[PDB]
Amino acid sequence: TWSYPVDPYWMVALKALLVVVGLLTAFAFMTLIERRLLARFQVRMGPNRVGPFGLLQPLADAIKSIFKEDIVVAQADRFLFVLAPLISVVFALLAFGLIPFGPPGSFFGYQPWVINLDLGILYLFAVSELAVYGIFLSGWASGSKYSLLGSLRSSASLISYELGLGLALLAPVLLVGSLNLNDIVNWQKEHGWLFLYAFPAFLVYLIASMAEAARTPFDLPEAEQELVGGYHTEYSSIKWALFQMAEYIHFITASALIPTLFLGGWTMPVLEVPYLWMFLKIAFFLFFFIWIRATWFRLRYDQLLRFGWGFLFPLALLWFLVTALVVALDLPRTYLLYLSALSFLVLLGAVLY
Amino acid sequence: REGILFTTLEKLVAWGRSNSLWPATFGLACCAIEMMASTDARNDLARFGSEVFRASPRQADVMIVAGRLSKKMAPVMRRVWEQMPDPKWVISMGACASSGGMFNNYAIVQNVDSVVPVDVYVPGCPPRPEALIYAVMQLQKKVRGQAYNERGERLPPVAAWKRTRG
Amino acid sequence: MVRVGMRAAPRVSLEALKAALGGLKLSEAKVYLITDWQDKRDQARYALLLHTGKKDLLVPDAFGPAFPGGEEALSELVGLLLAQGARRFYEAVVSPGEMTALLDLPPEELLKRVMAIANPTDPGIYL
Amino acid sequence: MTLNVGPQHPSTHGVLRLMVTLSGEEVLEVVPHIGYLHTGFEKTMEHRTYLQNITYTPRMDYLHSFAHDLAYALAVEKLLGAVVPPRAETIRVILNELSRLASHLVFLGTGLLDLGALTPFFYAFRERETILDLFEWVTGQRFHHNYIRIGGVKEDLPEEFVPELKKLLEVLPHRIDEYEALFAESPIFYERARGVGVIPPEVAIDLGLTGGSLRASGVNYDVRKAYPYSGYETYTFDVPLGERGDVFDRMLVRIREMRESVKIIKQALERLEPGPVRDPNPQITPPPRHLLETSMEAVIYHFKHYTEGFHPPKGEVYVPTESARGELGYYIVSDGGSMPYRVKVRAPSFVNLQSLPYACKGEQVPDMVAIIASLDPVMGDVDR
Amino acid sequence: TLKALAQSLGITLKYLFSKPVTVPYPDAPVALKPRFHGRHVLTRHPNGLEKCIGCSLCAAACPAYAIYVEPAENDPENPVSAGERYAKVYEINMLRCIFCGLCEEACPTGAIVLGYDFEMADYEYSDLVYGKEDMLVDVVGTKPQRREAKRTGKPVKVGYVVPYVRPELEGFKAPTEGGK
Amino acid sequence: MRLERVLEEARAKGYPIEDNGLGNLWVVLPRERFKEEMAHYKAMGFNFLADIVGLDYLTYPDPRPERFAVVYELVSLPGWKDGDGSRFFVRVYVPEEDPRLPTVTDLWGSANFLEREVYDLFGIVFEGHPDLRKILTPEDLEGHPLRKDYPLGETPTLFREGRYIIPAEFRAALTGKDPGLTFYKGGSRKGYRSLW
Ligand code: SF4
Ligand code: SF4
Ligand code: SF4
Repeated sequence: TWSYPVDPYWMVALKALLVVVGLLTAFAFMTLIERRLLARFQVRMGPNRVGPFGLLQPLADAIKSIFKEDIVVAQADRFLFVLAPLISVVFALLAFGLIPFGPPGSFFGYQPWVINLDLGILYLFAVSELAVYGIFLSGWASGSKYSLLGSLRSSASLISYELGLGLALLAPVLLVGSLNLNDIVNWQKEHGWLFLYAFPAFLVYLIASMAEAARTPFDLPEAEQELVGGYHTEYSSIKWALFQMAEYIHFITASALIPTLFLGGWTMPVLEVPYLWMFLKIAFFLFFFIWIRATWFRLRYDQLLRFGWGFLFPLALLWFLVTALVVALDLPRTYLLYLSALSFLVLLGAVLY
Repeated sequence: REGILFTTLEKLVAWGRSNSLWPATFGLACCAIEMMASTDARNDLARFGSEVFRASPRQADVMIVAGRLSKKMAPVMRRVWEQMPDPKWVISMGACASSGGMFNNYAIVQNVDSVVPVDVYVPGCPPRPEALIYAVMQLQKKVRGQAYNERGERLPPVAAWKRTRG
Repeated sequence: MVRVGMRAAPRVSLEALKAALGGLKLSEAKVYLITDWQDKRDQARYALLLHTGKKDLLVPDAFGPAFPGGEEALSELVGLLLAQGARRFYEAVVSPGEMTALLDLPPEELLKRVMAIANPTDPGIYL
Repeated sequence: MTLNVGPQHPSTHGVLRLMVTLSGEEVLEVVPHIGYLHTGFEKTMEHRTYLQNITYTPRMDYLHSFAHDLAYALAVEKLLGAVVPPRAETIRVILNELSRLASHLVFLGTGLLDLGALTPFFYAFRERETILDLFEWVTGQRFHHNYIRIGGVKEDLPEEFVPELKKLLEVLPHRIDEYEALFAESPIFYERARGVGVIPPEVAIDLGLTGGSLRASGVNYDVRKAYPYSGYETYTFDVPLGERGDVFDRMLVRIREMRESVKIIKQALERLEPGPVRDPNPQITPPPRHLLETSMEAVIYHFKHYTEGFHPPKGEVYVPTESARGELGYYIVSDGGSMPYRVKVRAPSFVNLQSLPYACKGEQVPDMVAIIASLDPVMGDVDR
Repeated sequence: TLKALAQSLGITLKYLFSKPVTVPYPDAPVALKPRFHGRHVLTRHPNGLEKCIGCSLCAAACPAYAIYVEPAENDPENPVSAGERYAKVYEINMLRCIFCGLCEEACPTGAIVLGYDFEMADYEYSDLVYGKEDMLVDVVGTKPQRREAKRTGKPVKVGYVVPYVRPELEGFKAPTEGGK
Repeated sequence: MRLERVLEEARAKGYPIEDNGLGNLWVVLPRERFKEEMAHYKAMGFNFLADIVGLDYLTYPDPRPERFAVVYELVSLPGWKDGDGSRFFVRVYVPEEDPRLPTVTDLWGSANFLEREVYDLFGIVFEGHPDLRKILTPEDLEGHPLRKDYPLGETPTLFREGRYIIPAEFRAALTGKDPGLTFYKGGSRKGYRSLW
């Protein structure tokens, strides 16, 4: 926050409450949109019922969710059973304020973001650990080892790819020289769309975030059709809804962070509109991700662990070392453009055999 | 609190539950495959509110018993039902479930209402997917308090609200 | 096999069974409620066969709302079965004409018939 | 971890109970427990007329039901000496191959969903819905159709069946080729299925794994060629095979089978000429319904046939057939009465299940579901 | 086979842009084939006389034993059937009925014939035992449909359309392909 | 070709050969020779063991040697190494009070579940079986269903006002031991067969 002002604390609180309730409405209507987009993918159609567009069916669903006999299972830890959903939900909600939705003041006077901490990616990493925390903790508290095992699968896979996230995020810091999202964004304003320089890191960040329940491990696991996943199978009225809510908010937070970090967080080369381009990139990644959800298989999380551990994380650290050599010798910044373009050409030509 | 004790609130929550009816299939026989057909891309029970399908029993209000219920499966289905959240309803799909059907013998339960409190019955062998949709609208308007029998009586929103579980 | 109680005497049958059961543990026993007309329980009558595995106990069709106090007699009966630890409750469907002669068949035949025709049932429907 | 994968949960299709003795991510041994669908056909059928039993045959294997219908019909025809018209035979082979395609569609959809992705279920089920529209056109029922008869078939085809069947026969080659394009060049399915599912032919034989997962392990044994029954002897026939039995080879073999079945349907439709539809022997076939208002013999035979039925000779009989799940057959003991003395069914889904602990031995835990889906079980057939 | 991921995504996109395929029941009437096995109907002759001569052949051919037929003697003054016998009581337990059509197949007078109605889901076991006067050709609708149209005052609309009704259903009125 | 040698071997040792003019063949071995004879059969190249089917002849109009009879089905796959295609049945009668029979599970692993099923449905105990556990009938089920002394267990069908149906008294069809509704049954209804 070198160049950016700070709103009053009451205004920060207001913006925080706004972002939280907006993530509520966002995940609800994005569940609607994913239902209907999957329905379009498989030639059927979505809920033209209780809507018109189905947009009262989340209301009916929430109204069912409450009054639904929130049950505290016996032989489960009385306190932890209740406590774990709150953790998983809070630490998924937060860490979205950092994302700048405009130049300073473009929130109709005050601040596109909530907080613009000087060290951003570390905040993201830390709060990403806490999702896996909630997952395996609820797995334990469920008092069913069947669910616990899935929670452990989850924790193993998510932890692997969450470690990979760090080596992925290393590279752009060398170029920007700041850990503030707005500084990185302005660097992408000047030189342009950091992913053009760091395409391998972009790819590994994408595939790592896929492991964060997005899809294709798909041995996340969900209870369906496998050794059941963790964090669910014992919650009935509100806590299960909270688990799914947090998983979706993390999904969309990653879908927003990918353009925010690697691509052009809003800051378009042309027309520089504050919010719309960021939301459009969010929607783009959301649609591509739903395409993946529909269109790709499981990994058994053994192949997933093997792949993440042996391929993604070594590749990310190799690219980090190359970029570190380049920045230390500082020779051009054009060499990184050339290198990323050639790496993309290589990782593409190997497909069409 | 069960969705009761205010004229507007209870109709609103019944509206919500009726449209948010969460099916949990208990597939037993070919009735189960004819119910899987009620989800394909010709006639989908994915519009009224039954898009999502959580295999867990802790997560659904509607229990759809689709197929012949063998006496060896009765306690399992019994406990799957007991392990459901409380605002829960029971649909009995097909002849084998409703009555003993054409299999009138030692192996099959002659009325699933023996083991679980049944809300709706739907005859047929198999009952057509559109007959199943008629049954779910029937249950919808039942939990709306819009359901009457041939004797003139209004039917309670939730069966299994009237039993001394134990 | 023992036969206690008499038809259409709900409270006499209930008290006779109360006396005859004693401290018998019903953890592995099976309770067969013999009735007709699956659907309509408001005018249904009930007999009981208790298959302990070492000996059986028969009570004729004297329970259920079909008789005055027979509904409350059946509720108390099933409640006492559950209290004694009975878990396996079954409902047998016989014809009205059968119900009378079925209790006059020899024990092995009557018990084999009941075990073949019995449906697992939620005892709660009798509470 | 002696883990209890319960009946119907979690999402184990074909309700079954499993005691997976397992430490880690492998599969040490699965102890199967069945009987949750046992209805008692082998006993209930002893108390039904031979005509009545045609309502009981589709309901065990409810996916490929017309194979049950055909096996039972043929066994009774052999036992009482009946003559099947050629056009009725052609219709029977068409219906059998059509229900085969429907069953293959449902099997592959269920497997891909069971492990893999959800999307490809819907296309297979759209083609299945076209097939079910054909079945409604002809029999008035989706499945469990009471169409086959001891003499032949119940009645003749409407005008609209052949055009819609040609429509589907024209769209199907492209469709099956699409499924193959998606699957055979398996991106992840390869690294998921190629290794898993160990099927040595010797153990398949010792445990009797006949049901269509045997040829995926390189054994060329198909009943439609070894023991031709319904005139398949007169069809140009390719029998797909696999190199080493895995999920991959199983699935690809079944896809080639679907294309070959489509080719058989085209051939049979080409060789189709009008004629009669069932054995006119009144002891076997009810009198024509039009002269029920004219002949005392017609009325008597109608009345007697539809109440008592007919009495086959005293004897035991059996005929084998090839369904989409392997060898099927009925061992029928008739005592000269109007109801069969005993009917035992050889259940291919039942004999195939003896090779499950071996097949999934040492395989992965997520793959324990895929290896079950790939074996194509039907618990209506297993428990029976 | 890295190409397969891309090809799969592509074909899924093609089918995404393929919008149409579905039918929205009850908003769109389901298309049924003419031979469909629906609600039983008892048919009448052109004279108006019922065809059913109460011959219990439909019950004898019943594998589920779902047909109860109590017969009686036709009254010459006001006849019901064509012979000396008609159907005094004709009950069918739809919950026991397995929908063969063997009852029609044994019907010598063409009285009992399976119909086209399928919207017969109901709440009570004892309400699903259909009687004669619930199956006559004159009736339009199923039991819950009619009960709803009476407690609603809104006429019955069936959720099906057919190209035509079979001749055995003579008298059975239905929506046909757009003839209306 | 292997079937001809089976018939020749059975006839020389006094084993009855039952044949219908429809194409089905049985070889009935005594209880003693059953195990060793079928071991020899597997040795002859009978790869596949199709079925183990138990039969209760209690209610059969003509009498039989023993109440129960177990029939095995042996096959040799035609498309395997040297496939003839010879398939045939082995019938073995079992006394009512001696429900014993050696398993062939050691020979074919197919017999495992089939013999467990036969034990479930009939009281037939298979000697040497790895696990003889009730497969199909409920864990708490008492007896063996498919032997004729075991009731089918029907439930009456229900209608509006006291009107019910008992299928066992409603059935118009006759069994072989059922005399019929007239003074007797002859002709077709004592057995009928057309001459192709
Ligand atoms: S009612 Fe018919 S379709 Fe349903 S389980 Fe029974 S046999 Fe199958
Ligand atoms: S269609 Fe129904 S009433 Fe008719 S014979 Fe079949 S089960 Fe009986
Ligand atoms: S078979 Fe036909 S004429 Fe005879 S009783 Fe039945 S409906 Fe009436």
